[PDB]
Amino acid sequence: DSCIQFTRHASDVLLNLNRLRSRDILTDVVIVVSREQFRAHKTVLMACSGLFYSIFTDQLKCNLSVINLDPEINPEGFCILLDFMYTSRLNLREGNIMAVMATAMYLQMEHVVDTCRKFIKAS
Amino acid sequence: DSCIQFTRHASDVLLNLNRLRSRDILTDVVIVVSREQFRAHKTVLMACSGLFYSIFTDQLKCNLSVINLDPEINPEGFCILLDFMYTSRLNLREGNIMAVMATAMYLQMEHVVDTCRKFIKAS
Amino acid sequence: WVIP
Amino acid sequence: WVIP
Ligand SMILES: CN(C)c1ncc(Cl)c(Nc2ccc3c(c2)CC(=O)N3)n1
Ligand SMILES: CN(C)c1ncc(Cl)c(Nc2ccc3c(c2)CC(=O)N3)n1
Ligand SMILES: [Cl-]
Ligand SMILES: [Cl-]
Repeated sequence: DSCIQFTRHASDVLLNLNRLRSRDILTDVVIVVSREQFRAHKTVLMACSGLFYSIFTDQLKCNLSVINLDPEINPEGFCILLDFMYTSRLNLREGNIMAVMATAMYLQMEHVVDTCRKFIKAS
Repeated sequence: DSCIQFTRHASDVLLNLNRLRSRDILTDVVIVVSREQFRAHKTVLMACSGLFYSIFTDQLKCNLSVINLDPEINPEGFCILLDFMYTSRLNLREGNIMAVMATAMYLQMEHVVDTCRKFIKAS
Repeated sequence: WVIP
Repeated sequence: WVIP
Protein backbone atom coordinates (compact mmCIF):
# COMPACT_ATOMS: atom_id res chain seq x y z
CA ASP A 1 0.00 0.00 0.00
CA SER A 2 0.85 3.78 0.00
CA CYS A 3 0.37 4.12 3.84
CA ILE A 4 2.53 6.33 6.15
CA GLN A 5 3.56 4.96 9.56
CA PHE A 6 3.78 6.46 13.06
CA THR A 7 6.94 4.90 14.63
CA ARG A 8 5.90 5.38 18.30
CA HIS A 9 2.24 4.23 17.90
CA ALA A 10 2.66 0.57 19.14
CA SER A 11 4.75 1.70 22.20
CA ASP A 12 2.18 4.48 23.02
CA VAL A 13 -0.70 1.93 22.76
CA LEU A 14 1.12 -0.46 25.17
CA LEU A 15 1.92 2.41 27.58
CA ASN A 16 -1.84 3.30 27.72
CA LEU A 17 -2.87 -0.36 28.17
CA ASN A 18 -0.45 -0.51 31.17
CA ARG A 19 -2.04 2.75 32.55
CA LEU A 20 -5.47 1.04 32.31
CA ARG A 21 -4.06 -2.04 34.12
CA SER A 22 -2.55 0.10 36.95
CA ARG A 23 -5.96 1.82 37.49
CA ASP A 24 -7.82 -1.55 37.11
CA ILE A 25 -9.84 -0.18 34.11
CA LEU A 26 -11.67 -2.75 31.89
CA THR A 27 -9.64 -5.69 33.35
CA ASP A 28 -11.74 -8.82 32.70
CA VAL A 29 -9.81 -11.66 34.35
CA VAL A 30 -7.96 -12.56 37.56
CA ILE A 31 -4.97 -14.93 37.27
CA VAL A 32 -4.52 -16.92 40.49
CA VAL A 33 -0.92 -18.04 41.24
CA SER A 34 -0.70 -19.93 44.59
CA ARG A 35 -2.21 -17.40 47.09
CA GLU A 36 -1.57 -14.37 44.79
CA GLN A 37 -4.10 -12.70 42.45
CA PHE A 38 -3.26 -10.67 39.31
CA ARG A 39 -5.83 -8.63 37.38
CA ALA A 40 -5.32 -8.22 33.62
CA HIS A 41 -6.91 -7.81 30.16
CA LYS A 42 -7.53 -11.14 28.37
CA THR A 43 -6.56 -9.61 24.96
CA VAL A 44 -3.13 -8.47 26.24
CA LEU A 45 -2.50 -11.90 27.87
CA MET A 46 -3.39 -13.63 24.53
CA ALA A 47 -1.21 -11.22 22.51
CA CYS A 48 1.85 -12.12 24.71
CA SER A 49 1.39 -15.79 25.64
CA GLY A 50 0.77 -19.00 23.66
CA LEU A 51 -0.85 -20.50 26.79
CA PHE A 52 -3.37 -17.61 27.27
CA TYR A 53 -4.01 -17.51 23.50
CA SER A 54 -5.05 -21.23 23.70
CA ILE A 55 -7.13 -20.68 26.90
CA PHE A 56 -9.15 -17.68 25.74
CA THR A 57 -9.85 -19.02 22.19
CA ASP A 58 -11.52 -22.01 23.86
CA GLN A 59 -15.34 -21.69 23.57
CA LEU A 60 -15.81 -22.52 27.34
CA LYS A 61 -12.72 -20.92 28.96
CA CYS A 62 -13.15 -17.61 27.00
CA ASN A 63 -16.04 -16.78 29.44
CA LEU A 64 -14.16 -17.48 32.72
CA SER A 65 -13.37 -14.49 35.00
CA VAL A 66 -10.84 -16.54 37.09
CA ILE A 67 -7.91 -18.70 35.79
CA ASN A 68 -5.84 -20.81 38.22
CA LEU A 69 -2.27 -21.57 37.13
CA ASP A 70 -0.38 -24.81 37.89
CA PRO A 71 0.67 -24.82 41.65
CA GLU A 72 4.36 -25.18 40.56
CA ILE A 73 4.21 -21.60 39.12
CA ASN A 74 6.01 -19.04 41.27
CA PRO A 75 4.00 -15.75 41.90
CA GLU A 76 7.14 -13.55 41.58
CA GLY A 77 8.07 -15.13 38.21
CA PHE A 78 4.50 -14.52 36.99
CA CYS A 79 4.52 -10.88 38.24
CA ILE A 80 7.83 -10.17 36.34
CA LEU A 81 6.35 -11.70 33.16
CA LEU A 82 3.01 -9.82 33.48
CA ASP A 83 5.03 -6.56 33.84
CA PHE A 84 7.01 -7.53 30.66
CA MET A 85 3.73 -8.16 28.76
CA TYR A 86 2.55 -4.60 29.49
CA THR A 87 5.92 -2.75 29.16
CA SER A 88 8.43 -4.75 26.94
CA ARG A 89 10.78 -4.54 30.03
CA LEU A 90 12.03 -7.73 31.73
CA ASN A 91 13.41 -7.55 35.31
CA LEU A 92 15.83 -10.48 34.86
CA ARG A 93 18.15 -11.07 37.88
CA GLU A 94 20.46 -13.90 39.14
CA GLY A 95 17.98 -14.64 41.96
CA ASN A 96 14.89 -14.88 39.72
CA ILE A 97 16.16 -16.17 36.30
CA MET A 98 15.30 -19.86 36.97
CA ALA A 99 11.70 -19.00 38.11
CA VAL A 100 11.30 -16.52 35.18
CA MET A 101 12.48 -19.10 32.55
CA ALA A 102 10.21 -21.89 33.99
CA THR A 103 7.18 -19.49 34.06
CA ALA A 104 7.95 -18.27 30.45
CA MET A 105 8.16 -21.92 29.23
CA TYR A 106 4.74 -22.66 30.87
CA LEU A 107 3.21 -19.42 29.48
CA GLN A 108 4.78 -20.14 26.03
CA MET A 109 6.62 -16.77 25.71
CA GLU A 110 9.32 -17.85 23.22
CA HIS A 111 11.42 -14.62 23.17
CA VAL A 112 11.68 -14.55 27.02
CA VAL A 113 12.67 -18.29 27.08
CA ASP A 114 15.39 -17.49 24.45
CA THR A 115 16.99 -14.61 26.46
CA CYS A 116 16.90 -16.68 29.73
CA ARG A 117 18.66 -19.62 27.97
CA LYS A 118 21.35 -17.21 26.61
CA PHE A 119 21.90 -15.48 30.01
CA ILE A 120 22.17 -18.91 31.78
CA LYS A 121 24.65 -20.20 29.08
CA ALA A 122 26.88 -17.09 29.70
CA SER A 123 27.13 -17.89 33.46
CA ASP B 1 15.80 -0.24 37.07
CA SER B 2 18.21 -2.94 35.69
CA CYS B 3 15.60 -4.30 33.16
CA ILE B 4 16.41 -5.53 29.59
CA GLN B 5 14.03 -4.61 26.76
CA PHE B 6 12.61 -6.51 23.76
CA THR B 7 12.53 -3.93 20.89
CA ARG B 8 9.78 -5.66 18.82
CA HIS B 9 7.44 -6.50 21.77
CA ALA B 10 4.97 -3.52 21.40
CA SER B 11 4.69 -4.05 17.57
CA ASP B 12 4.16 -7.85 18.06
CA VAL B 13 1.44 -7.16 20.70
CA LEU B 14 -0.37 -4.77 18.29
CA LEU B 15 -0.04 -7.26 15.39
CA ASN B 16 -1.74 -9.96 17.58
CA LEU B 17 -4.49 -7.56 18.72
CA ASN B 18 -5.20 -6.84 15.01
CA ARG B 19 -5.32 -10.67 14.34
CA LEU B 20 -7.93 -10.96 17.15
CA ARG B 21 -9.93 -8.07 15.59
CA SER B 22 -9.85 -9.69 12.09
CA ARG B 23 -11.20 -12.99 13.56
CA ASP B 24 -13.70 -11.06 15.79
CA ILE B 25 -12.14 -12.58 18.99
CA LEU B 26 -13.01 -10.91 22.36
CA THR B 27 -14.36 -7.75 20.60
CA ASP B 28 -16.70 -6.09 23.14
CA VAL B 29 -18.19 -3.10 21.30
CA VAL B 30 -19.73 -2.11 17.96
CA ILE B 31 -19.12 1.46 16.72
CA VAL B 32 -22.01 2.64 14.53
CA VAL B 33 -21.10 5.26 11.88
CA SER B 34 -24.15 6.20 9.73
CA ARG B 35 -25.33 2.79 8.36
CA GLU B 36 -21.91 1.11 8.94
CA GLN B 37 -20.90 -1.07 11.93
CA PHE B 38 -17.33 -1.63 13.20
CA ARG B 39 -16.43 -4.23 15.84
CA ALA B 40 -13.47 -3.49 18.12
CA HIS B 41 -11.85 -3.89 21.57
CA LYS B 42 -12.73 -1.06 24.00
CA THR B 43 -9.17 -1.09 25.49
CA VAL B 44 -7.53 -0.54 22.05
CA LEU B 45 -10.03 2.27 21.21
CA MET B 46 -9.20 3.97 24.59
CA ALA B 47 -5.44 3.54 24.08
CA CYS B 48 -5.66 5.37 20.68
CA SER B 49 -8.42 7.98 21.11
CA GLY B 50 -9.10 10.75 23.64
CA LEU B 51 -12.82 10.48 22.78
CA PHE B 52 -13.04 6.68 23.47
CA TYR B 53 -10.87 7.10 26.59
CA SER B 54 -13.48 9.61 27.93
CA ILE B 55 -16.45 7.39 26.87
CA PHE B 56 -15.25 4.10 28.38
CA THR B 57 -13.99 5.64 31.70
CA ASP B 58 -17.55 6.89 32.24
CA GLN B 59 -19.30 4.73 34.90
CA LEU B 60 -22.46 4.35 32.67
CA LYS B 61 -21.00 4.26 29.11
CA CYS B 62 -18.25 1.72 30.09
CA ASN B 63 -21.02 -0.99 30.05
CA LEU B 64 -22.50 -0.15 26.60
CA SER B 65 -22.02 -2.73 23.79
CA VAL B 66 -23.07 -0.19 21.06
CA ILE B 67 -21.70 3.40 20.54
CA ASN B 68 -23.25 5.68 17.89
CA LEU B 69 -20.96 8.39 16.50
CA ASP B 70 -22.09 11.88 15.41
CA PRO B 71 -23.98 11.61 12.01
CA GLU B 72 -21.42 14.05 10.45
CA ILE B 73 -18.71 11.32 10.81
CA ASN B 74 -17.82 9.64 7.51
CA PRO B 75 -17.65 5.74 7.66
CA GLU B 76 -14.58 5.61 5.35
CA GLY B 77 -12.66 8.13 7.51
CA PHE B 78 -13.51 6.05 10.61
CA CYS B 79 -12.45 2.77 8.90
CA ILE B 80 -9.02 4.29 7.94
CA LEU B 81 -8.52 5.50 11.54
CA LEU B 82 -9.61 2.15 13.09
CA ASP B 83 -7.06 0.41 10.79
CA PHE B 84 -4.38 2.92 11.99
CA MET B 85 -5.25 2.18 15.66
CA TYR B 86 -4.55 -1.54 15.14
CA THR B 87 -1.53 -1.28 12.75
CA SER B 88 0.28 2.16 13.13
CA ARG B 89 -0.35 2.53 9.32
CA LEU B 90 -2.41 5.44 7.97
CA ASN B 91 -3.92 5.22 4.44
CA LEU B 92 -3.80 8.99 3.81
CA ARG B 93 -4.81 10.02 0.23
CA GLU B 94 -5.82 13.27 -1.57
CA GLY B 95 -9.42 12.00 -1.82
CA ASN B 96 -9.77 11.09 1.89
CA ILE B 97 -7.49 13.57 3.79
CA MET B 98 -10.30 16.04 4.68
CA ALA B 99 -12.59 13.22 6.04
CA VAL B 100 -9.60 11.60 7.88
CA MET B 101 -8.55 14.93 9.56
CA ALA B 102 -12.19 15.76 10.62
CA THR B 103 -12.66 12.20 12.04
CA ALA B 104 -9.24 12.36 13.87
CA MET B 105 -10.20 15.76 15.41
CA TYR B 106 -13.54 14.26 16.64
CA LEU B 107 -11.80 11.09 17.94
CA GLN B 108 -9.03 13.25 19.55
CA MET B 109 -6.08 11.47 17.83
CA GLU B 110 -3.51 14.29 18.10
CA HIS B 111 -0.66 12.71 16.04
CA VAL B 112 -3.02 11.94 13.08
CA VAL B 113 -4.44 15.54 13.20
CA ASP B 114 -0.79 16.85 13.13
CA THR B 115 0.25 14.84 10.00
CA CYS B 116 -3.02 15.80 8.16
CA ARG B 117 -2.41 19.53 8.91
CA LYS B 118 1.21 19.21 7.60
CA PHE B 119 0.16 17.32 4.41
CA ILE B 120 -2.61 19.92 3.70
CA LYS B 121 -0.14 22.84 4.30
CA ALA B 122 2.29 21.28 1.70
CA SER B 123 -0.47 21.25 -1.00
CA TRP C 1 5.90 9.59 10.62
CA VAL C 2 7.87 7.44 8.06
CA ILE C 3 7.52 5.55 4.74
CA PRO C 4 7.32 1.92 6.07
CA TRP D 1 17.00 -7.48 23.45
CA VAL D 2 18.66 -4.12 24.47
CA ILE D 3 19.68 -2.01 27.50
CA PRO D 4 16.83 0.61 27.47
C1 LIG E 1 -0.69 -17.64 16.20
N1 LIG E 1 -1.80 -16.63 16.02
C2 LIG E 1 -2.53 -16.68 14.71
C3 LIG E 1 -2.13 -15.67 17.02
N2 LIG E 1 -3.19 -14.79 16.81
C4 LIG E 1 -3.55 -14.00 17.83
C5 LIG E 1 -2.90 -14.03 19.05
CL1 LIG E 1 -3.44 -13.08 20.28
C6 LIG E 1 -1.79 -14.93 19.21
N3 LIG E 1 -1.00 -14.89 20.31
C7 LIG E 1 0.05 -15.79 20.69
C8 LIG E 1 0.17 -17.14 20.26
C9 LIG E 1 1.36 -17.88 20.43
C10 LIG E 1 2.45 -17.21 21.06
C11 LIG E 1 2.35 -15.86 21.50
C12 LIG E 1 1.17 -15.13 21.34
C13 LIG E 1 3.66 -15.45 22.12
C14 LIG E 1 4.53 -16.71 21.94
O1 LIG E 1 5.71 -16.88 22.23
N4 LIG E 1 3.74 -17.71 21.32
N5 LIG E 1 -1.42 -15.73 18.19
C1 LIG F 1 -4.30 10.50 29.69
N1 LIG F 1 -4.27 9.14 30.33
C2 LIG F 1 -3.84 9.09 31.76
C3 LIG F 1 -4.62 7.95 29.62
N2 LIG F 1 -4.62 6.73 30.27
C4 LIG F 1 -5.08 5.66 29.60
C5 LIG F 1 -5.54 5.76 28.30
CL1 LIG F 1 -6.16 4.42 27.56
C6 LIG F 1 -5.49 7.03 27.65
N3 LIG F 1 -5.76 7.17 26.33
C7 LIG F 1 -5.90 8.37 25.57
C8 LIG F 1 -6.24 9.65 26.09
C9 LIG F 1 -6.08 10.83 25.34
C10 LIG F 1 -5.55 10.71 24.03
C11 LIG F 1 -5.20 9.44 23.48
C12 LIG F 1 -5.37 8.26 24.22
C13 LIG F 1 -4.67 9.63 22.09
C14 LIG F 1 -4.73 11.16 21.92
O1 LIG F 1 -4.35 11.85 20.97
N4 LIG F 1 -5.27 11.73 23.10
N5 LIG F 1 -5.03 8.12 28.32
CL1 LIG G 1 7.99 -13.34 24.52
CL1 LIG H 1 -2.78 9.59 17.04
